[PDB]
Amino acid sequence: ADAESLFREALSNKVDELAHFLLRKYRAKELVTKAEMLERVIKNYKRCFPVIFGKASESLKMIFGIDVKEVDSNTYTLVTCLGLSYDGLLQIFPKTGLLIIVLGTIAMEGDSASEEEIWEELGVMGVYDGREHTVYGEPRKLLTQDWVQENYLEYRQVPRYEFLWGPRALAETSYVKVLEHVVRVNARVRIAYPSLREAALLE
Amino acid sequence: YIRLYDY
Repeated sequence: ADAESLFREALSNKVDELAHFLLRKYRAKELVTKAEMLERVIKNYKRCFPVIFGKASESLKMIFGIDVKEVDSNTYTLVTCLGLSYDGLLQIFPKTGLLIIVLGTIAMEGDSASEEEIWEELGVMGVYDGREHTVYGEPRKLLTQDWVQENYLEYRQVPRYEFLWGPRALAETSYVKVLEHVVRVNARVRIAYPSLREAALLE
Repeated sequence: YIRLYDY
């Protein structure tokens, strides 16, 4: 009921309304300009663009592995992170960012990571064997079936189970390119929502 | 929660 309390609910909802807008833009393979997002998403809170865009771009790079690339002006185009070819749209929710998360988890346990170690990373993010996550789908089936035939992963016995990078994963990115995407994002500038006094000062 | 990049 409080105004500043209803403010961050409006910002948090414009973050999820811009993100779900850009996903509609990436699926159509169009270009996005700053004028479009102002007029057709955050028409009311335009001067908040550096923070709703910054918190939506960051909510794409890491959730769906989609990168907002400014062509440089004020024009942006949507591509996949580390330049992969798979997203999972066959056009709702890209599964690229979860792939890139699984890859970097093996990249840190060495050549191969145990099935146990993989699930434990996936369990902390709300994705559980035998539970259809809404955005990602069934995890066990998508990890095993989907990414084995796509040649992104390997799944073999003990000599327990384990995961290794596949031929297509090594062809489109590297251990060093993933481990630096993890470092660049772990060292990002963290955006904080503005108060009402702050947001009004910028005018 | 993703414990790769803390977000």
